[PDB]
Amino acid sequence: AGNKFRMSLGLPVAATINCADNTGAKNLYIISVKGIKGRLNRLPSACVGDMVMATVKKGKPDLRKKVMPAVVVRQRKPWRRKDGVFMYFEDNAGVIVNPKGEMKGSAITGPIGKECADLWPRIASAANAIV
Amino acid sequence: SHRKFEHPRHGSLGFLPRKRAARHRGKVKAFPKDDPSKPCKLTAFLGYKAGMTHIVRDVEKPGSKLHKKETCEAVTIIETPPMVIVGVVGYVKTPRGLRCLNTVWAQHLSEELKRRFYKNWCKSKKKAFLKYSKKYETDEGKKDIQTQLEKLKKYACVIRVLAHTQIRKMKGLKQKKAHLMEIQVNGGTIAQKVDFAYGFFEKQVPVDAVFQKDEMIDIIGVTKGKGYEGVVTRWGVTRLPRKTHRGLRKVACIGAWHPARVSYTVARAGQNGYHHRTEMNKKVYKLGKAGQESHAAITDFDRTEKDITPMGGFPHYGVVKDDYLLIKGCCVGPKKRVVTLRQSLLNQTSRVALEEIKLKFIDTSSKFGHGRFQTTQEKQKFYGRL
Amino acid sequence: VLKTELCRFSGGKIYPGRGIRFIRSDSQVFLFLNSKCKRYFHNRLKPSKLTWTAMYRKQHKK
RNA sequence: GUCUCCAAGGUGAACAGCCUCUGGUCGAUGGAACAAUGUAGGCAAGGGAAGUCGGCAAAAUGGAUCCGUAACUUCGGGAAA
RNA sequence: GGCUUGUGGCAGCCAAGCGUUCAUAGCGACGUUGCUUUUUGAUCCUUCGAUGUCGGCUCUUCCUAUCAUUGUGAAGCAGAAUUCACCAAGUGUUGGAUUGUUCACCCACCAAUAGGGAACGUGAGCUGGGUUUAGACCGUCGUGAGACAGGUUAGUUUUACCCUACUGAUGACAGUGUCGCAAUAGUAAUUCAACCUAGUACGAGAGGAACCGUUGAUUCGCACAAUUGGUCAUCGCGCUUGGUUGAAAAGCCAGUGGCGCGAAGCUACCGUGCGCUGGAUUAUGACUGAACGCCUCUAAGUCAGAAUCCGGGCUAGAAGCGA
Ligand SMILES: [K+]
Ligand SMILES: [K+]
Ligand SMILES: [K+]
Ligand SMILES: [K+]
Ligand SMILES: [K+]
Ligand SMILES: [K+]
Ligand SMILES: [K+]
Ligand SMILES: [K+]
Ligand SMILES: [K+]
Ligand SMILES: [K+]
Ligand SMILES: [K+]
Ligand SMILES: [K+]
Ligand SMILES: [K+]
Ligand SMILES: [K+]
Ligand SMILES: [K+]
Ligand SMILES: [Mg+2]
Ligand SMILES: [Mg+2]
Ligand SMILES: [Mg+2]
Ligand SMILES: [Mg+2]
Ligand SMILES: [Mg+2]
Ligand SMILES: [Mg+2]
Ligand SMILES: [Mg+2]
Ligand SMILES: [Mg+2]
Ligand SMILES: [Mg+2]
Repeated sequence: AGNKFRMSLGLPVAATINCADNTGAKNLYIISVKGIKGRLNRLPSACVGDMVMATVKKGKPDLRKKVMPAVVVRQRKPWRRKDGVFMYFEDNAGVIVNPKGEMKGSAITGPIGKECADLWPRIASAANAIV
Repeated sequence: SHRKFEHPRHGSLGFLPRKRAARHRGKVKAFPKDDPSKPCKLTAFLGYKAGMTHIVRDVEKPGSKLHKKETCEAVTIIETPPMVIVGVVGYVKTPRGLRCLNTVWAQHLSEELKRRFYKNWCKSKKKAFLKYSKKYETDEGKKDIQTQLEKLKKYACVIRVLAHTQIRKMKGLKQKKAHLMEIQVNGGTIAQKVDFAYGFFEKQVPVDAVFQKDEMIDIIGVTKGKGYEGVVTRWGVTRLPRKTHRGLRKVACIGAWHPARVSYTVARAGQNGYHHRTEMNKKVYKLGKAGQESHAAITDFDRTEKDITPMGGFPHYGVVKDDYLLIKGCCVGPKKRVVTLRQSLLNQTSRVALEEIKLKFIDTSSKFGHGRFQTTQEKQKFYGRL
Repeated sequence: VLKTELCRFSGGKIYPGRGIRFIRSDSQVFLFLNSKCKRYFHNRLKPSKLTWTAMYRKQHKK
């Protein structure tokens, strides 16, 4: 197909989101967003399907006190689909991945957005329900 | 010393001064280049902003994620009744630029057009063009008119027609004073241009004679007025901290010590809105012709019998009954504002410009609220009153 | 034929280019006609107790 | 800024706040409009201190009834934890 | 601020040497010529009947000694990457932890996170954390009052209605009105990713591009409200506390009593639409062609040539003008 269309950003830096993967982390604390060139005073922000740098605040000791990549799979901020329907999730969630985009865990606890599944084949394969 | 951090400047210096436009009707600043190998054809048109709705269509764009998928897009409806041609103007090429050489008017002028020449039409004696009209009654007068047209053919380099809107056809507008504009004639020789203009005297020119579906056009008009405005909203400067003595909606430093003057590049509070603008590349999604089955909002997919006008009428505008253009996106000005339509000055070869759009659904629900019905009959059936 | 969705709160008719979609934590998809229905749903108001909803009318045989 | 006497009804623990009766009073130069900037008072989707020297300001909590309450302690407290 | 430039910073010249050989791809010891005033000094010319004294925040503009981006020459340039140099200041140069900090040091993103001026830009623009009054504590010094290029805590930021500048607003421009021309001034677009090219060129392997084309995105600019979101004194409807009108019904008071929903208008990268192409040329590479019978991009003549300049387009429209 083509390329992802822009969607409303609702997770600026310092946002804490649930961890939907099986790694053992409970939440993800976003410290930066990949691909952001930015502007003065503007906080980098991520959306569903974006890759971010995050740390684990609650979880196994092995996962804490370090920086790892993560991909956002759910967001509460509504965004507009090309068909005109605005949609949103119940919570904010993400999954830990390696820089190549491979999931560190093996399963996803809840649903994931279609954009993230289209962008990341491994996450889609590990997902239960898309949208 | 150098500014601590770099960010782009607020606002554009290319739309200076941010003053009230010296006009209410959009002015065509540059007409499309004339190619004499094509048939004579008009280059511009006058319309009226009726309102906005949204449409759904299947997108044909290979390589795009929307390929063979539905997309919802906002559109603007512009009512474009046929224009009446009432004169011809010819200009001469000179070292100082184009100079108007002579103007020839038609014998009969409607009251709507003549209203444009008065400030108080009702109180006046209505003498405009009365002696000019008599030139068509005497043989020497017609001979003189033909001589003027011959001179226009001989000496003119660009030919423009004088056309005015039939404004009283849109009762939603409370205006009987028609809008008059000069529309350039492109194509053919100068004599051909003059003959084309003269043959249309006291005759209507439909909008489809200038534009067509899927064509990219430009819209010229005056933006919505907002009056006196501060820098934060007028220019987009950032707010100062909460604890700023004497207000925070300001530019903190309006200049350095030297030069010892405030420069034109610093944001200042002033008039906002009511500015002349020219917007490019507005695609035409449909051309509704009155009483031709194209005026209705019925599509191939949706066969519901309904008109373009939404339930309860177009807010602040009225009911669209004449020809209209459905343009993708938004256009300048508030509702009822007269907008000038301009043929593209560029060569449209891009895939987007060449795309053949097929409308699938046109929303006609009430825009004065969260409209849930497409037709009044549907609502009446829903509530058991039909 | 035009394809249409239904609001899960008011049972109303939703036409193309409109509607609000809410995805619950259990992957349940809720589609609302307008902001009124969405706000009432998130306020935990039961549609069957609101007179104007389709569910109420069906339950009361209106 | 300047001492003191009298002190109704309702709500409510309450000469708290809010409304009312007796008594007093509408005295603060008036009219039109509703630009910017201000002063005073609110709200704001997603994020939640990333702002800032600093959580400044604001928000959050708040009454009553029942359950329950850690370290430490001068054994009295902490505690409305 | 002014003179100067020791000191700081930035360049050049010679060529002993380094660079598997080879002074000059890339460097340049011993010496030696310069430039700059974002270092610090030297001085004391201006200001002591007062020019508000650090830093940060905001905002504009300017410079090049160019970090990235456009176009090029060179290499100890196979590719990839890198390095040296040339036109080049059009565009951009970020989010954070500690510190009052300038400075510094780390985390992160990015094409890049270059260096600087504008009275060490900017306090009747803010702030006041630091320095730098009066309170107070510590250490050292002093017999003492007290001191301290040591540390600590608390400590009032005044005035614009004048002139100019700037932003917009009337008016003037020799009847009135309509439609127009037009000097001149301003100006704007920017960068990145993905697919294909292609696991191809190149390379023993390892590794590993690019043009065209397609689809998106970043920053910025101008508008707009069909949808979503925000906003309530629609005081629009409903609910509800206390009081009050004998009760019911119906209202009122608590400066918007409070709550839920809330149309309209306004409004957000929190929503949507749009954002442009002819000429002349820089560096460079070349054509024909002497000087100089050969050679030579140059001397005469000529060509291609850029995020460059000009025009066009867009904004305004002059003691300018036409029909
Ligand atoms: K960045
Ligand atoms: K500065
Ligand atoms: K701000
Ligand atoms: K903080
Ligand atoms: K600090
Ligand atoms: K020096
Ligand atoms: K001195
Ligand atoms: K002095
Ligand atoms: K700072
Ligand atoms: K104090
Ligand atoms: K005249
Ligand atoms: K120009
Ligand atoms: K609207
Ligand atoms: K609204
Ligand atoms: K030659
Ligand atoms: Mg900042
Ligand atoms: Mg800079
Ligand atoms: Mg509406
Ligand atoms: Mg009681
Ligand atoms: Mg060598
Ligand atoms: Mg240079
Ligand atoms: Mg620059
Ligand atoms: Mg002693
Ligand atoms: Mg110019």
